[PDB]
Amino acid sequence: PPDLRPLVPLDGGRFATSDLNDLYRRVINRNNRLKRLLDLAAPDIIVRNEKRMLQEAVDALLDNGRRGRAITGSNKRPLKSLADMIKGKQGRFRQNLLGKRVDYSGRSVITVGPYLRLHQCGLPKKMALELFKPFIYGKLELRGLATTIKAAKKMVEREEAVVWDILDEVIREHPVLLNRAPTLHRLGIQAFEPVLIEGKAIQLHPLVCAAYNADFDGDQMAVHVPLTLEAQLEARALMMSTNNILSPANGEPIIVPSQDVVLGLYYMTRDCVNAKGEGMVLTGPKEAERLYRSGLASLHARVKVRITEYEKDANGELVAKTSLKDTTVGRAILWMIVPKGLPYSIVNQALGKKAISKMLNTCYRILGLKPTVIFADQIMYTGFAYAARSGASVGIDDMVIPEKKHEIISEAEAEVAEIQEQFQSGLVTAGERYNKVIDIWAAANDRVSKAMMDNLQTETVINRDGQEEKQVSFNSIYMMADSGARGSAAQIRQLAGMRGLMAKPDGSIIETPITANFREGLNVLQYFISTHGARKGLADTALKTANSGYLTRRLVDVAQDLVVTEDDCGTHEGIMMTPVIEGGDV
Amino acid sequence: MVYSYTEKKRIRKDFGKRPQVLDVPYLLSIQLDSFQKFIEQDPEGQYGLEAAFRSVFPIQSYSGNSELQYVSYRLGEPVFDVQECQIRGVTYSAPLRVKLRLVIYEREAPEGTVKDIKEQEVYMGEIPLMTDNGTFVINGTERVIVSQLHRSPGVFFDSDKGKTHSSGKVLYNARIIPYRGSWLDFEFDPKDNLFVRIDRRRKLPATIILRALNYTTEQILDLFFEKVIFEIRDNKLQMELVPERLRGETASFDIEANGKVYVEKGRRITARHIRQLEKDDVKLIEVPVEYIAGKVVAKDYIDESTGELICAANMELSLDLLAKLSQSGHKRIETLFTNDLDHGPYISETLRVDPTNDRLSALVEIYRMMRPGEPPTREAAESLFENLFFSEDRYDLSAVGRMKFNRSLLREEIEGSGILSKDDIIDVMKKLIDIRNGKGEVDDIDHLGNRRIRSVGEMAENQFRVGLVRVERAVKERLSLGDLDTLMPQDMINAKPISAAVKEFFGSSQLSQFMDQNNPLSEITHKRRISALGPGGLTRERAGFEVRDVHPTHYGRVCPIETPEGPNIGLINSLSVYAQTNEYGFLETPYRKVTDGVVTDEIHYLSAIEEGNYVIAQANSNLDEEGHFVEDLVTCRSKGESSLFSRDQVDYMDVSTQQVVSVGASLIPFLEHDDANRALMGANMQRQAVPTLRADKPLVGTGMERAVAVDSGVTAVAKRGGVVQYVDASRIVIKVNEDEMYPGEAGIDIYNLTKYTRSNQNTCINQMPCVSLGEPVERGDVLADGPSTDLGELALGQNMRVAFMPWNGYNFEDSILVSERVVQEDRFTTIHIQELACVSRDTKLGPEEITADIPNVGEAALSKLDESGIVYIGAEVTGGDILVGKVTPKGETQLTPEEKLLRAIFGEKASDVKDSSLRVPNGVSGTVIDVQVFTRDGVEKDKRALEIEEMQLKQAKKDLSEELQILEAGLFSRIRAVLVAGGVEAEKLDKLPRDRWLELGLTDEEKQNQLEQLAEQYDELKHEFEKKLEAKRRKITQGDDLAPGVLKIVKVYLAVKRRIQPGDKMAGRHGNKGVISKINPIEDMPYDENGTPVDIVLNPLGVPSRMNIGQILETHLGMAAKGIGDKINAMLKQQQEVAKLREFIQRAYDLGADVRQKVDLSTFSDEEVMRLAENLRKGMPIATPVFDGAKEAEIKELLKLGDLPTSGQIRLYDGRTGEQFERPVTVGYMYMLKLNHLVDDKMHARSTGSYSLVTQQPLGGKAQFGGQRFGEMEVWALEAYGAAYTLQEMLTVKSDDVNGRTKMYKNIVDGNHQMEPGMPESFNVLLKEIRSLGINIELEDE
Amino acid sequence: RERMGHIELASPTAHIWFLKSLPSRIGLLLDMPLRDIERVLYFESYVVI
DNA sequence: CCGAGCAGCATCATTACTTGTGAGCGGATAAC
DNA sequence: GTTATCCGCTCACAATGCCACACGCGCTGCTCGG
Ligand SMILES: [Mg+2]
Repeated sequence: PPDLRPLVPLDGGRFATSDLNDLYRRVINRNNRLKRLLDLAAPDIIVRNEKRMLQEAVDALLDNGRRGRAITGSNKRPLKSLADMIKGKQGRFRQNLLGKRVDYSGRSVITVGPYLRLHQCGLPKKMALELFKPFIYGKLELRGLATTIKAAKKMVEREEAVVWDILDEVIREHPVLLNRAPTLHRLGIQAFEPVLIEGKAIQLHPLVCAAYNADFDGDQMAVHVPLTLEAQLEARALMMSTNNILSPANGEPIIVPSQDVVLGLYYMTRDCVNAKGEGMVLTGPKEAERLYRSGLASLHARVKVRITEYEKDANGELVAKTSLKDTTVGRAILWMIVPKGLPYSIVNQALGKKAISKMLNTCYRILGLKPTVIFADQIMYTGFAYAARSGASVGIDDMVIPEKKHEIISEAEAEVAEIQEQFQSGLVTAGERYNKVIDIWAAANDRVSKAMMDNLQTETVINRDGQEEKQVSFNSIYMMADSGARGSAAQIRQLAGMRGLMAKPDGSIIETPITANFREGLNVLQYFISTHGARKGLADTALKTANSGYLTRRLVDVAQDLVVTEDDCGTHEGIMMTPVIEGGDV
Repeated sequence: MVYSYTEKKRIRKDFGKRPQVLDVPYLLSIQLDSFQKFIEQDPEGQYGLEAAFRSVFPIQSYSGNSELQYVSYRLGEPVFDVQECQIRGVTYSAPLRVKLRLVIYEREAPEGTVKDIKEQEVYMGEIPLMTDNGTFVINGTERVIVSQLHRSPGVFFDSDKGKTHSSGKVLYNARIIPYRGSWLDFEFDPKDNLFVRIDRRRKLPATIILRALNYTTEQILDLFFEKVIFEIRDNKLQMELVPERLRGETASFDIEANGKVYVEKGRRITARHIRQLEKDDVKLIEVPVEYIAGKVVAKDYIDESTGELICAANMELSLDLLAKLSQSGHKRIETLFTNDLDHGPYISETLRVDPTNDRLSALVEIYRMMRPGEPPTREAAESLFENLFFSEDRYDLSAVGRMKFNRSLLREEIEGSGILSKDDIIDVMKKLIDIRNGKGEVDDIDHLGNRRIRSVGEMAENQFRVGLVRVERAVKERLSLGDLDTLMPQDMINAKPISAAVKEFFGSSQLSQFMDQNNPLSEITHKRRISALGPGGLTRERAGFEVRDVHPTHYGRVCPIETPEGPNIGLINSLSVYAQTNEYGFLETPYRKVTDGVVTDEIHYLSAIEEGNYVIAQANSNLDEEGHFVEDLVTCRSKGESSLFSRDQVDYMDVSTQQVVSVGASLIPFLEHDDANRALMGANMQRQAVPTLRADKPLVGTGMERAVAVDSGVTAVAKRGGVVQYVDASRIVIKVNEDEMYPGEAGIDIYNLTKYTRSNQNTCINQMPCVSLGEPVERGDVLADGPSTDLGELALGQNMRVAFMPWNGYNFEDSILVSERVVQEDRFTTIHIQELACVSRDTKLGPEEITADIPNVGEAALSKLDESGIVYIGAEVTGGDILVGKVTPKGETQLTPEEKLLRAIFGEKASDVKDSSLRVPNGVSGTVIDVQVFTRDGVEKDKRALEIEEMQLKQAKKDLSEELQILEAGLFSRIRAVLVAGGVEAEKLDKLPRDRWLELGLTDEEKQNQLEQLAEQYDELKHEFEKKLEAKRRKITQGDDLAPGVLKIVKVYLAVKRRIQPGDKMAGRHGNKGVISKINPIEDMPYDENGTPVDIVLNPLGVPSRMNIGQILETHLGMAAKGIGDKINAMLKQQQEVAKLREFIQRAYDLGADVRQKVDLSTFSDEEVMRLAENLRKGMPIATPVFDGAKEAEIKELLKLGDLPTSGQIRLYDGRTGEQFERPVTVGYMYMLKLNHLVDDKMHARSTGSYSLVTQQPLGGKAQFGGQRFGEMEVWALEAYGAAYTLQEMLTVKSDDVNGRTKMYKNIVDGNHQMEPGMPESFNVLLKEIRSLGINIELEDE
Repeated sequence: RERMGHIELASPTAHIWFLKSLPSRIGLLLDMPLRDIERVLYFESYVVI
């Protein structure tokens, strides 16, 4: 039809001559010419060749691909065949049938705004006003304040505060969908009850941004309002974030406090030996909280507090043991959040990241769902609060270099030195020499790493009413690492201690590793080899992204039909699931 | 001591122990040097226009003895100029005129001409010159062509390790690639058989081409195999012997010589057996006849009287055939050495496979091969072959091609033929056969010595020659057909294809692109950019995971850091700082010529392979102050490696630490404390910075600012030194120093500073004059900072007081929290300038009209307009509003003359109006600041157009008026100081004004004579000024070129002042990107115990993971810098005595351990010291080189100089609680940019609006107010949940099913939520499209 | 948007899809080498019927 | 006469290092 | 010779998603046309 192959003009007599029109022109021209020849006495060879040419033309029209090319003029590129309008990522299938460009909602960049609860999300006033414009007109007409759509447009164009509180009411429960750009797995799209904020950004709860694998490096998110009633109730029932805490891949909790909150708690649930207030007795967590807020005691000093850890002994019951436990005011304060469930023994430790995941998981297992989402919200709130109250900060003198490292190097250095003699005197073969250099360097690397750790993890030396004690370090670094907050020791020892060996482009290992570190500079060559490694990694990611995309597409296609339909097939054939063994441990 | 008249304003304190030897070269060496290579009149023909000419010329006729050759060329002059071309929208053209001669030789006679016409300067095309910023000005915009990087045209050897036939059959193919022509290759069969082949055709049995070169099978084998002669003695089938020959493999029998039994019975000839056999000096062996088993014979055998072959060349030689030939002769027999270790019988086996054996047969074979289905005849195959190679026209290896070829074949002549030859082919074959053997060695394709760069110059002349060969063919045929001698050598050529080719290259090429012109650093790093894509180059899809890697030969040659993260990594590199292109196109790097023990300042520009052969020291290797390494086992690099060596084991030291990183990377402070995997994104972000209102110096800089600023074009560098006669907000007028000006030409020069002007990314560029008045500047100084530049130092972002601590999670992952103060001070509020062009076509109904009147819209929508429709300059427009103002001829087919005649007089202006005005796209506000107008001549002008014309006329007249003032003053001074000589007139030239000095009466011989002289001079001066004024008048008021029927192109400019706000993107200089997350009030922010708040609150947890400790160090140094600053501030708040401040600043500058610079502050005049101080109150800038940074001990010393604690950590007090934090936080002064990813360009929504025509789906793009692409993966994520109704309505009623969506909109406005899913219109589209083929497709009944 | 047109091809002609999409449906249908059907469509040979 | 539209064009050799894989076909290679 | 067997070569067929922004998209000696 003429519609589906439109001839759209330009500012002047310039028309976008779609390839279909041009191919049709060519083929119909050949047809007319050939017919006119057929009536005109038909020289045999000529009609033969013209039939061949017409076959070629109709061929090209059905498919510019086979038998050669029919590239367009002035643009050395083929013409869009009919088949082209079907196949490829541009054909109607993968372009408008399966995934069609929606019309109804929004797009922006995101920020954090952690004041909001887990199910909420930010929303700019401008985007909101633009989206629910139909609901706006509806609420205005039903309120009679504008009984004509024209006046409704005028009012929404003038933003009289009436429109503002009308909008506030109209989205009071109206869920919406936040969507990352590449939606890898089921969580890539989720729902939230929006709230109105200023600016143009999209605030959202932190935990769920860790869910999307959504960093805040400027990553844009799309929004989608579900409009029909069935759809809204659906989005509230299924894809609202508060109903997806267990990742469908693995039943592990997907909402895990990742960073900047785990640090807070870990700092709170720690124990400085002799801090201000050690040795008191506290009449309850609220008591110790009052004590700490008034600055009369540290946030983490050993004390004795009475606590009533509620317990679900039998189903439905709740016993209350008003025991007298020895803890720290940090843990005493944090206890004010657990919802009458978990025993105290889950808060008494250093409370690292894995410990937080454990806490959330046992809370969910024991107390259903709603108390757990409340607990998670409170955990995030208090974590941010006490992190800010902490003031954890990384200064240059924090990452203390293990002083003996130098010596160690020289030793290993001197080591490889005489090994070169072993080769310069031909007493040992070349390959074994290479392996021996590698091995002495690896041993020196492990020794310097253990030196850095032993000088870092327990560097603190303090005194309790007396001589001296050795407690775990309060350094900024290793308060992020040991907490599991951000980056493991495999990066710290790379920072403070020796960076170690690095890889050749092929994968081989250079003889001389990077004796240097990061707190100390690097000689040019050292940075060069580090660049080798880093660029290899980056290229790997840059290709694997597209490769994995194509792979998961083939996957979702080959299994897009399996839907659990029957309830029990009633069979007996099973596979013998066994605890796997690989030659090492299980 | 050597400080410029500008450096004295702010002398940057600098660390860096290493005293640099070679200053940073002109950062735009590539573009300028190469375009000079291309454009200048080269008398050598090695390259440039002359080379392309010598190639294409002399054109010859159909052997009609009428040739057309050249003698030389020349270039016209730009009719417009860079600002003229840049505003009027025309390319910076250059007329090309060539000196040709069409000679015709008499016939039928020997050579000589009886028919000839000389034509010099026939016009052929117009090439765009390179403006002095190393860029080009295509029509309107300013494009730049990046330098390409492609495999050196030549010969090399690939292995293809086991990736075929999967049995360790690595085939060492060898390919030869020319600078032009169809390349060639040889392959090893997976069964060890050679195969000559063309680019991609059927694999031929190799020896074919040897037979094609007129080779006899005898001579064939004589070029790849030995000759184990058999001087048949009286008995025993004698032969020669060298024990290496029989070394080989297992032996078969005792090979006794002279009777002495060396080879024991059996096998396993031992090295000791070989050794004693060599000891005996053996020269013969009795031999059993059966020993000869394979022994393929070389000489073909024929009886002495039968003529027939009796033993054919290269078939076999064995018992039967030997006994057979021994019934005729003989006395000579020779065969071919054979072995699996060496001298494999590949040539012989291929000749076995060889289909043809005759030369002409070989030519017809290759004739069918290259192009099948065609008549194989002798002459046709011969022409095809000897014009496939051996043809200077259709082939040329290269100059550098010949060089690389000869070197890769261990040849001697460094320069030779640019064309193949039989010896070169057989040498390639021989070396290849060796490569199959243990001998030789393959060479990679990533070694920089094999990949040459190729600038804009060579590529431009190549496109020139390519577009030239076609007009060459055309003019040859037109000279053939047409009358030989009836014409002038002026029209047989058609320059339209030449212009088309060159304009298509410079305008629409994969490499050409308008400059990334939003940031001086971005611009620079975009000029010296190396790519591997584009023509001749590989593409990113099939790029291969390998090539992207960095190769140890890159060190110092191409940056390993600066690289666009994304699909094209490694394929888009940036040239190193000190690097340079070779005379061929290779990458040379400067080194220092290490002599016996001295590291002399003598530099050498080493090539790649030259570096490979030598040993290279390390830049960081400290020295004993006399060229001698302090250490003894110094680290070094010899052959793509790293190892220690003795001080006498080295030959070349590095030149300076900086030569490894990019020019952009060079700008990164404390790089050596940072990891690459983050410094990369740091460099990228630095490229994507954005200019601000008042850019300021960065505190912690890398000293590279001077170069990157001045070597760019953004700063109006003073050309010739002098005194600042007159400054202004837009114009500078420099009176030249009395020496550096020509005898005439008072030549007081004028710098016209470009005011707010659009960028290729919609960023304002504004040069404010940084210089005072009356101050004297020397040659090559700064007179106007460009966008985001200060005092001639690259000033990208802002130095912000910043602390590293969490803050209620408002900096949760990496988001950045700021203080309303940073907004109130406008520290980041930037500008954006965007243009809107309303065009006026000429439809067949009639041309357009820009009349102010509009039939339908009211005065409210018209009030912003003038009588001419175009808006007043400065009217604050809002979205949706109408700028112009142009209506259109709407109707047709009325055909009522009785009304047409009415509306011929009453309505010819009011017949078919249709208001196709230009409205500002809804969403963007802004102030109009400028209106450019382009008119089609004939149509006079608009009142706005005429007004702008006269205004620009007056502007340009002002400068000539100034020059007239100064020349008039000089000449009247002359007439006074000369008229005095007599009269006397020494009291009337000064109280009586200039009324008639030219007419004052005195003596004649010289005095009235001098009056006559200066009268004629003054009058001709006025006259030439009038003439050039009229010339500017014409060049300004003349119409412009507008080809496709366009009358009035009205461009309007719009300036928006976009302030910072949540959602924007900010990043330091260490890849620590982030999104501004909250405009926290000034008081709520943390504040130091002296009251001063902290501006930005970053997130510390980002550091350990990202492993970029550098920034942290910088932060410390930052505070230290600022420390000094406030100190001086105190010294300036109260009027402290000068000498005190002088000594203090001096001591501050002498704080480093061993720094390269020793400023004295003596010979600084007092007010110069005060000026310097006033430019330091906001913090002493600190320069640290890239890889010689200030060790933290010096930072501690500096902080100690200030009154700030050494730990770089200060207690705080939350403005909310009022209490303190424990764990003293780290706070300093970090540099912070702002990227052009600000949220205003992203946030947009869509309730309902436009829809595509081909499918009733909504458009896409904020520009089109479109929706979002709910793509495949979103569909899958939905259907993973239940999400049935949601996905349903989203597919049908949200954005399809016109009836359905209209019903939805009409039903929801009535407060009812219900879907009416019909049919996706795109599905109807698919059905109709399939049905466009014979594929019937219906909907089932049920 | 729906009215489809049609063209009277002055001479019959082959549908590329059934003729070249490996395996050639025509070829399999006739037990004929695809090379032959190709060479006879493009007027270069003669098929006897 | 000369500008504006226009009708079917490989416009010679317009070349073109792989990307990785699968399927099929013409022809070498071996059993009956 | 047949008969099928397998193999080298040829040719078709796949290349993450979004976005955003930018740029650009007949011609040319026949045809017509007055
Ligand atoms: Mg991101």
